[PDB]
Amino acid sequence: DIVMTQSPLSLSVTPGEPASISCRSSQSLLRRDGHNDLEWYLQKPGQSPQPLIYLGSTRASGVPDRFSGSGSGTDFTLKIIRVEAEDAGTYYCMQNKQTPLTFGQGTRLEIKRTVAAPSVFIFPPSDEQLKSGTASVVCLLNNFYPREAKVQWKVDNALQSGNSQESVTEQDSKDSTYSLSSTLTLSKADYEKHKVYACEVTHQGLSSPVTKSFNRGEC
Amino acid sequence: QLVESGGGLVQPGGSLKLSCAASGFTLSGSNVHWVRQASGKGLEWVGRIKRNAESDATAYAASMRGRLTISRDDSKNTAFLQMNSLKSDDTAMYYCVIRGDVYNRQWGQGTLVTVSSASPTSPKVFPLSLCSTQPDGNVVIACLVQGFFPQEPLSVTWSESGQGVTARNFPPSQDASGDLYTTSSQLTLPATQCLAGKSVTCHVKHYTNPSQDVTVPCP
Repeated sequence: DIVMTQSPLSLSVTPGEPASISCRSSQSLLRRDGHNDLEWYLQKPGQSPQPLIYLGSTRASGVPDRFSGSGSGTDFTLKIIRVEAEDAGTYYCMQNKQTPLTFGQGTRLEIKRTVAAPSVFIFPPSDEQLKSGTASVVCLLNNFYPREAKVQWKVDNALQSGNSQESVTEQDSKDSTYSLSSTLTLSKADYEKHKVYACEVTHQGLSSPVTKSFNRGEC
Repeated sequence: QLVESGGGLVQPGGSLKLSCAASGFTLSGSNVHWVRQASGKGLEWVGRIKRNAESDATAYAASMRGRLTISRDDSKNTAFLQMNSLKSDDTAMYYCVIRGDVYNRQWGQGTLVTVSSASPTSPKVFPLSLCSTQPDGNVVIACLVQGFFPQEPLSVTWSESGQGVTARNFPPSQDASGDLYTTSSQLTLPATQCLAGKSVTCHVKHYTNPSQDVTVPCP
């Protein structure tokens, strides 16, 4: 099976700057007609892959003039002249020389926008959930850049090393920001034995950590 | 354009038949490939069926030890992927990809296949309100979507939309123990569209279980 290896595996490029992605195949993809059996796909967050380049250099239908493909045989390059917010996603090279069709590992392109601190929101357990004997505290972080954010849960000011789970959205295609949801899940018994519930957020765009908190039942 | 269906939760050793229906163009003039993606990974070619002109010749990835069958219904304008003796590692988003006759290099929207012996678990959906003061002129409300299986498909929609309305959905994350997943959905809307006394609804569609409509009061 033809092996496709992409390089680098991730990029963080400032808008307006160029970017390039390397693709090396284990076998030649050079055809008898001269062209190369190499394709490039972009997979934007939440979408299915979309063609960019085919036959080594042919820019697909509606693909901006800013995307270019070059190279021959076993070495190829996707170039983006000036990176934009909408270029965020994972790029894949694909060989269509022989079956199995093989793809590269994928290179994630992050758009390196200006620092943006998150808006933090804390949500206490609803009485509906408390009835069932479980208590979840929700801490939401909105529209921040860079992705590095640290969320620390404090119960009566004592730090938690467990009981929490989080998820981060993929980079927004329009504003280049991330959003995060952190959930602290306690038992009702534990929740009823403590009073102060807080999530402390440390991010580059903040002067010092932001704490959002509430007192149980004082809502 | 390219509508996919047939996906679902199946027990290991089970069977599934995936459909790739072209809507508003012929499929017979093109070759149909099937490509998969396990959540958080790259692309893996599954197989292809050649055009009626190339006598519907089939080719499959050797790793899928004769467990797949790619066929086509030229009268129904649909291509299929029948998968048998399903393995846990067959869990992925499956895409059909068109080759040759235009729409060339186009991918379907994908259909999800989850292979697990774990039983489906409906989410525990709860309204979330801020304990604090609201941001000036905006209302921030959320819904906790807790302890569900499979992780996808899961969709959350709100009873308010439009100008100044932003819904934020987060990827599910695995719970501390067991096979369950949790996420939340946040709604930001003008205070005017969420006046005191009014309530709003978050509609949670999970896998094949009946949808849940949860009431969230305006502040």
